[PDB]
Amino acid sequence: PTVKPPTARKFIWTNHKFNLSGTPQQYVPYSTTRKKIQEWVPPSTPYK
Amino acid sequence: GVRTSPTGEKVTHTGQVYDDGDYRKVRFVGRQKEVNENFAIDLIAEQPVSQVGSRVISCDGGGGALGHPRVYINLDKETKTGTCGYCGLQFRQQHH
Amino acid sequence: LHHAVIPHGKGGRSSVSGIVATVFGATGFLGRYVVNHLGRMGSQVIVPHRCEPYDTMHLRPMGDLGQIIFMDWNGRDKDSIRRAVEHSSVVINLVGREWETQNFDFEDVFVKIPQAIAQVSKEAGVEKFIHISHLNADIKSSSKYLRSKAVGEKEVRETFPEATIIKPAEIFGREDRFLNYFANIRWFGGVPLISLGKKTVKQPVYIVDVTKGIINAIKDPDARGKTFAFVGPSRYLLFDLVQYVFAVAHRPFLPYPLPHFAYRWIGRLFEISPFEPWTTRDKVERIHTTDKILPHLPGLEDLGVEATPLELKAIEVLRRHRTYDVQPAKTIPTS
Amino acid sequence: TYKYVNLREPSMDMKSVTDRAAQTLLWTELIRGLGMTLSYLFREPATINYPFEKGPLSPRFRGEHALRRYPSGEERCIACKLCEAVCPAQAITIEAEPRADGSRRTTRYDIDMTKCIYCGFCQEACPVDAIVEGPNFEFSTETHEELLYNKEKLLNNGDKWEAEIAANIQADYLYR
Amino acid sequence: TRPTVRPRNDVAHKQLSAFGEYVAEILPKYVQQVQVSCFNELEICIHPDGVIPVLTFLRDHSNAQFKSLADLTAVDIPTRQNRFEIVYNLLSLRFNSRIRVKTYTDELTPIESSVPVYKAANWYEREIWDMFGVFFANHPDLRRILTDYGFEGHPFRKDFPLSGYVELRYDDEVKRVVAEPVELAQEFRKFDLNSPWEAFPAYRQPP
Amino acid sequence: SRGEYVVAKLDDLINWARRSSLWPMTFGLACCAVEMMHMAAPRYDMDRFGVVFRASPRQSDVMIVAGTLTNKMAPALRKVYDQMPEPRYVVSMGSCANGGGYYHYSYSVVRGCDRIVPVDIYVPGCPPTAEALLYGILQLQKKIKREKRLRIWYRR
Amino acid sequence: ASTSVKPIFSRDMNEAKRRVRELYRAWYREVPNTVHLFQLDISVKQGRDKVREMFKKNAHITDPRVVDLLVIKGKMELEETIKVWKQRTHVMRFFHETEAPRPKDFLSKFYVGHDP
Ligand SMILES: NC(=O)[C@@H]1CCCN([C@@H]2O[C@H](COP(=O)(O)OP(=O)(O)OC[C@H]3O[C@@H](n4cnc5c(N)ncnc54)[C@H](OP(=O)(O)O)[C@@H]3O)[C@@H](O)[C@H]2O)C1
Ligand code: SF4
Ligand code: SF4
Ligand code: SF4
Ligand SMILES: [Zn+2]
Repeated sequence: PTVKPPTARKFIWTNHKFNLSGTPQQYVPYSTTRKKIQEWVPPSTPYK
Repeated sequence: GVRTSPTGEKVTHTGQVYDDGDYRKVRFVGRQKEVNENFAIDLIAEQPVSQVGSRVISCDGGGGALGHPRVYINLDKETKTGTCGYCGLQFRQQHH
Repeated sequence: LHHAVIPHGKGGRSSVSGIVATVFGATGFLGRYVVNHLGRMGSQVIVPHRCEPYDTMHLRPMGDLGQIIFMDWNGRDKDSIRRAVEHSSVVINLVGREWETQNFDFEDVFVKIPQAIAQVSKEAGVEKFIHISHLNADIKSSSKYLRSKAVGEKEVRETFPEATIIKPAEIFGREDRFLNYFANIRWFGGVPLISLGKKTVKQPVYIVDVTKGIINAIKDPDARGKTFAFVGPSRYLLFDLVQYVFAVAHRPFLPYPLPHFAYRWIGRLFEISPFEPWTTRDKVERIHTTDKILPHLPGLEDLGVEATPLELKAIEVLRRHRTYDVQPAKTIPTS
Repeated sequence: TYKYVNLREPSMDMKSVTDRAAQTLLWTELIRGLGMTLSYLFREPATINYPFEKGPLSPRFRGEHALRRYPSGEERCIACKLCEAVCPAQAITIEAEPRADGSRRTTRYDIDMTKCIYCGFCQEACPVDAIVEGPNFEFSTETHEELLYNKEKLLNNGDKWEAEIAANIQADYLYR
Repeated sequence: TRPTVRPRNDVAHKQLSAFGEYVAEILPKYVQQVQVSCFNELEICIHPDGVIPVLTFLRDHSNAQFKSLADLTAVDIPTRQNRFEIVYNLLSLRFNSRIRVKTYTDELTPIESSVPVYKAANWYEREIWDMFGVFFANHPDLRRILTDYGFEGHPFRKDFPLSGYVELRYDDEVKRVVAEPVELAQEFRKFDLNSPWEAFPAYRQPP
Repeated sequence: SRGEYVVAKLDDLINWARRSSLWPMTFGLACCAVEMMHMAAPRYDMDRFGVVFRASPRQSDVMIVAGTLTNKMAPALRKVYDQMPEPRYVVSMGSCANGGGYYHYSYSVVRGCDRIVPVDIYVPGCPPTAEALLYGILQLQKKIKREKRLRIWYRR
Repeated sequence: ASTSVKPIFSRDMNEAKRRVRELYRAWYREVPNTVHLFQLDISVKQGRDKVREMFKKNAHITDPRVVDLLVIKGKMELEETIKVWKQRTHVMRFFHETEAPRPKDFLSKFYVGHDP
């Protein structure tokens, strides 16, 4: 890299992180899509 | 960019965040929620609108064969710009 | 409430049962069956553990991916308790030690810790709370184990009024210390007993029966604020029960009397070990204590569980004790 | 054409018979074997000093999957699901919707790294060089869940390794 | 020539066509159809009763000498009365040629075991019974070969689900591996890939 | 010297002894065993880290599940895990052992060896390179280095 | 010709029933050995009840060929048990000890889910 350094881009990490498995910084999977079915919310005022 | 919800949890670029009462927030206890800080929607909005002097322009995304399939964009409408369907770059026709 | 967790599926490993359970003390004998049953039906189980993570590895296969979450907690740290229960809908307290350590005595594990768990659960908004007492809990008993059970059972009933308290007899199973306890005495020549095992009646219950009672108490709305007594279907004298154990294990049985004060002297000697004592002065009191009869309390039959006789499954526990048919013991008819 | 491997006739003259008798009694051919193992003792071993030395790889190495961007920061993936359709193990799950600005983008991009066979068919089928198999092969985890990647993880890997992924692609795109 | 098209070999095609008639003339009792494909492969379609006569003739006759059983398998076509199609692939080292012999059966009709002719058929027929459920009569030792002990069903049938009906798991309560109904955290995604436009007019079936 | 200091040192000694003498039992079931054999080959020479090439099931400290685990084979894999003296760790090598892999949806395949035995390290790849497997073993050593059995015992 | 079907072993239901009883006798006498070799926790009575239950399911059959396959499969299943090709897990898969009882009535099925 001293002779042929990599192309610089703003989004590339400036600090490199080693393998984080087993530490509090570890990756945890989750769904990235929002809720599909919106449920009906009952009215908050008595019907009678 | 990343804007935290009223419970301390970051919202991803897809808008996903666990509601306050959701039990699935437990998986992050003692660990972290992986969120990418470089939102592509905001980054592509920082790119200047290229000014070109022809009705039709071509975009391959840059880099020749390392980009996206070359497409041709029409610039006859002066109210809006010509947006590439692949890379999001915007083009405008110079004063005509 | 906008909605509950809305169970989905067929009730298998990959299904969603809608139970989010924080099982305290899940790394013991009784806990390893609660997590197994909760995980078999697809339940999110949080397992706060005090031990090394190597000792929780037997729990990981019990649930699907992400259905078992392990957290650190300290019995004297309310903040760590809060982290483990603040997202659950049921909290199960299985914390208990059969001997006093240098740091935790019977007061801490049976009064302070259950009360701390019960209080934080109420503040956190937990709906269900299951507390495991002992059947022979009594504030006027020779066993400090049982006295602290009664004191702790009362504070849970006060801090968390809508708490289901389970009061089981001595539980027998593969990893128990009841039938495995009446098999390690052969290493010392004979089987010493108080009053030759006479005058003591015991009503042991099966581990799976206790496990199914806890599971059915979670899913039963008519179990909130109710105290259950889980007991077996038959009552045995402590002499004929121990005789049956040695008959299943095919080992010589030499029962001889031993005065109570002497049984305590040998019990004290075993308390010097820094590991799980073979027997302690408190254990001897419980073994010879007579299982109480509480007809006013509900039992397994109410929750929908048929108590399993000790005869159909004593071979399962005691198979490992053989070297290289048996007549059932004498039951006590109900008058 | 063919050749015989074991069709020789041992000569039965006195000298040849005594040569085989010396071989039987004096273990000549067994000592000849000890010579070969002795020679290897004095050769330089082929072992490398991992992790301080690493085995040689090539730009084509198929390692950890990753999602890339354009030089502007915009994601390359436009939710075409060709990687999902080609993936022989069905390891890719994709969902997409029109973004706020109207672009075609994914709202889910999961690769189950425990279903994946690291075949590389995804990076071949992608028309915008979005999903690639990077050069990292050291990402073993302590749990099964850590190998279920989502879009956030895959984008982070791209931002992490873009310096090396770009140079590998630059050195191999002319063979593709 | 054409760089991208497979060249044809009319000599082998003619030779195999003549040999197909040769077998059909010598075993009229069993041969039901003979065909040679465009890539010079000969198929002899026979009645299931002719398994031992036809194979024995092909193995022993001086002009055939098909002394090797390359492969023995089956195909499930549920639309036919006889679902299963038993395929014998034979090799002749004397004449450097191959022949394919096909018969048919159903779930309940057995076929005569070919072990008397080719000893190699012993394990191939165990696999057909195990995966397809075809029963071979007079097989010296017929039983499952590939599937687990006690496995119900015949996986390679077209109506058997891909993931099966049961799955294994270790249960800590019973201290053993158990079998339970199959639940999938992610269901296999069925892709409809067929194109609505005809691709090969040469195979257009008459309406 | 305080008790918390003696116990801290004894943990290091036993942790050092166990991670410096990891004898693996390899379940070579499918292709991933060939990459496991390449870790023993001169290029990487697992034996120089203290990891003996082949060890009997009653001498082994870690089981490497290298290859597809089918239903027919699952009972025999559990039978070998139960007979392994403790401490015992399990390493899942490759996608087939990890989560089913190419054959996830097969009627005869256990969708992950982690529903038959507990797993300590997951090594991804089809197959993981001999170097990627060596990274897992070295990652198991660091995991054993963080154990605090004696320290946790002293606080009971 | 439509019903002129080649037989497997039996030419009529009378012969097929003969093979079933012989198969049943073989299974009945094997259970006490199976419960001993495999160290099963069940009793001989429970094992023989399962053997009885398995035969009762296929009691409505009236096709000798179908009965021949059931006997053929039954003998194969018995062979695996006698020779100890099976293991304790395979012998205990006839009892479904870890599958929670599933409701059979309409109301109980109605509460849990959508399956009929
Ligand atoms: N076993 C029986 O016969 C009976 C009969 C009637 C009543 N009980 C009570 O049920 C609870 C479960 O006890 P157990 O599982 O049978 O036995 P243990 O192996 O001792 O389980 C104890 C678990 O709780 C943890 N634990 C103990 N002390 C502490 C402490 N100070 N801090 C945190 N946890 C503690 C323990 O964890 P670990 O030390 O093993 O890591 C176990 O997980 C019990 O109340 C019985 O009295 C059963
Ligand atoms: S490498 Fe192959 S199997 Fe893995 S995600 Fe890419 S296309 Fe799918
Ligand atoms: S990664 Fe590439 S192939 Fe896959 S959906 Fe995105 S653009 Fe299409
Ligand atoms: S993970 Fe890949 S290399 Fe390993 S057994 Fe499966 S297919 Fe073979
Ligand atoms: Zn573009």
